[PDB]
Amino acid sequence: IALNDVMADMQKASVSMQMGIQVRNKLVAAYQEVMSMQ
Amino acid sequence: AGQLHAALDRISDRQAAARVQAEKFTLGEPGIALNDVMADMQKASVSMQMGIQVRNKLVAAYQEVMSMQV
Amino acid sequence: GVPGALSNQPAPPNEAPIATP
Amino acid sequence: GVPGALSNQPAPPNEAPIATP
Amino acid sequence: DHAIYTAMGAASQTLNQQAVTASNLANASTPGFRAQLNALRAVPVDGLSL
Amino acid sequence: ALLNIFDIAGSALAAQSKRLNVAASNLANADSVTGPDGQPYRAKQVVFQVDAAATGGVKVASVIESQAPEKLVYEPGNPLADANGYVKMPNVDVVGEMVNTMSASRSYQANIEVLNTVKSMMLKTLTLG
Amino acid sequence: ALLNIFDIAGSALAAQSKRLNVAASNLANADSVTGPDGQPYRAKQVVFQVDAATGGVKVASVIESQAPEKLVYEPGNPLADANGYVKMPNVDVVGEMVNTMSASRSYQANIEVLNTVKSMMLKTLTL
Amino acid sequence: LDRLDAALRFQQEALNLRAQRQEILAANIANADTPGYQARDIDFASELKKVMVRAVDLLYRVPDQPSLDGNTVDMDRERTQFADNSLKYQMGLTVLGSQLKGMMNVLQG
Amino acid sequence: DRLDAALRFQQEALNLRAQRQEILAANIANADTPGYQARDIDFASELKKVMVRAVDLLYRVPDQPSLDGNTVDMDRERTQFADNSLKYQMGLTVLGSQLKGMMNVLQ
Amino acid sequence: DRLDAALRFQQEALNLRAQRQEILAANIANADTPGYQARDIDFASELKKVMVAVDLLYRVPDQPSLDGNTVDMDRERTQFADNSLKYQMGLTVLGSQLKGMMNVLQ
Repeated sequence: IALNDVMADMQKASVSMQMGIQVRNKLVAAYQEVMSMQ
Repeated sequence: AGQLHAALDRISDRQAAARVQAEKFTLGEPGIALNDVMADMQKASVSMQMGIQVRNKLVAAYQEVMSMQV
Repeated sequence: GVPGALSNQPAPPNEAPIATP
Repeated sequence: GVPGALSNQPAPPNEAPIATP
Repeated sequence: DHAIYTAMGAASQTLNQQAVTASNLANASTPGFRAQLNALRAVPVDGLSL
Repeated sequence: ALLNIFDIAGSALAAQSKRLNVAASNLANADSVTGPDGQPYRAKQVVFQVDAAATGGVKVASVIESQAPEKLVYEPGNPLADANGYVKMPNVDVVGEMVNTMSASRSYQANIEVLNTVKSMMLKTLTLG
Repeated sequence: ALLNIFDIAGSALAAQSKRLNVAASNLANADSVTGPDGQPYRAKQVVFQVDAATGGVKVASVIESQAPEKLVYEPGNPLADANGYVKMPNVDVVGEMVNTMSASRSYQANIEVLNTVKSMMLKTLTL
Repeated sequence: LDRLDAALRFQQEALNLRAQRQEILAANIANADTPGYQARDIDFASELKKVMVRAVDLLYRVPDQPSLDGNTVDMDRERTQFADNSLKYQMGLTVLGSQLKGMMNVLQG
Repeated sequence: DRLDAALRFQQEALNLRAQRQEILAANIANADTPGYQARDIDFASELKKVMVRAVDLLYRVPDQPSLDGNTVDMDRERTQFADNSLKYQMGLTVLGSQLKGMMNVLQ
Repeated sequence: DRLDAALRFQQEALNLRAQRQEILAANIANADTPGYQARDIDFASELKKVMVAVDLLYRVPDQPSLDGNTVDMDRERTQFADNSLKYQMGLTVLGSQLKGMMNVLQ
């Protein structure tokens, strides 16, 4: 295996984790706002 | 999820072996050519750097995943 | 090929004989 | 002009004949 | 980088020629002795480039 | 993976160190005679091979005695003199040994520089993030 | 750009190495009156060229010198002609001595230029 | 296999090619004194194109000047190529890092 | 266009410095070839032309004759090379400072 | 504790190398005094004993001299160079180990 390859894999994992976390947080914030509003 | 434990044990064993070889060479008995010891020292340093980078990356990911707001 | 370039065929061996037959 | 400056025209060749024809 | 090899080969052959000359000079009084002529010989390496 | 360069350069350093050691021993024992058990000393050389495991580093297969003619000195006044009063002297070329020493030193320095460069590049890759 | 600097300096280094090798070979064979095929050894020199504007240097070819061949008189050698003359190489000594120094100095200057440009490029990389 | 994957793969494979060429250069500079050795190098442009289209075939460099021992490595040219390839690898690494940081900065707030 | 032109001035200055560096390195590497004429570019005039815009290089006057026809003088070329390197690094520093300030404004 | 134990061997090797350097300097400075015996220490045994004042023993004379001095210049110079290089190597190893231990805290 290659050091550049493992670094790129770590970067990919970090970026995907950020994307998923941001999408989930936006969605749950929208749902919470909907629940709060009558 | 003990694979990180196995990896850290392996890198610690590598650097400990490098230290043991360095001590054996400094003991003044001929088994080392002053090149293998230095190469092993460099490899151990690089492996330890990789391990600490992995630790930093993993703890940052844990911090981010804990920072969620349900 | 020009010197220092790339090529697909290995160079022939060097002989340097003392005296040709 | 002054040596070390910049001029557009090139330099004529330098000839040092052994004997004048 | 390999000109060092040509120079050292020339030096070694010069030493050999010096040894031959010293051998000729040493036995300068033996009866019926024939001198040992010597002359450097050139060998060109060549092929596919310069 | 860029890590095998360390193995390649380590093998190269080992080979150059062994070549330098052999050359230095030859220079030291150039004038030596009557080695242990009576056999005269013979000049030794190394052999470099590729440690293929395609392309790879250089290892030393073995050490071989040079087959150059063995020198003789006429000295009947010596217990080692043969039937013709000749003492055997090893075939060592001082110029050749010195050139080997210099070339080995230069190659060793070049390889350690390669090692340092690869170390720097790998540290940069580590600190990519 | 600066990538062409590596090509230019590499070409200059190669040309200087060829010139140094030629000078060393001439000095080594300066007193070798024979050849493997019987022809006398003759001094050789490289020819420089500019490889197309401006650019680096290249070695077009190695040519034999046209200077007259020094010849000595000794009938003993079979190589002697009808008049007993054999042809020693017509290679100057002091010329090669100064060529070696000039080639080494040019080599050092070119490698210093290459190192300086590499450092400048590394510093540019972190703009 | 969409977007981010290929967008960063075009540079990741370039870095891999630079690393492999660096390894080959290190091998042929470490083996620079073995008699009868052949200098080995690859054509980076063609290799990168072939990799992108989807084992590397290594070509032989034409000798600069002959030697009796049969070795055809040229030390100064090899050192120049090594330095150039190292600089190119660093340039690729830094442009990849800058691009990745720019991508990551979007996922803020 | 605004940011583009403001950065473009220094970018063009840096590019011109790089090209002049290339020419200087070429005529230093080619300093031992008969029949060669030293070349250089008028940096100030060229930059002024480019700012309102394939470079027009011109010969350099010799200082002492040589039989082989070489006009490049090593000491002058080395001094010019050092001056150009320092100017290049100065322009790099100025450009980096401007970019860093522009980035820091957004923070 | 653990930090001291991780560096005790390298530190003691450095100290013993310094002491042997001082011994070599003394017995190369006394190269002309008659009746002075060469001195040196057994590095391996000293290091093993200290890791588990300083013991020193006389050197075997090389060639006899009428005055009585028994120091050989070339041998002393070779020993001096070897000890200096090994001291430098020990210092480098200690510095690298400390740099790694410092780096692990970030």
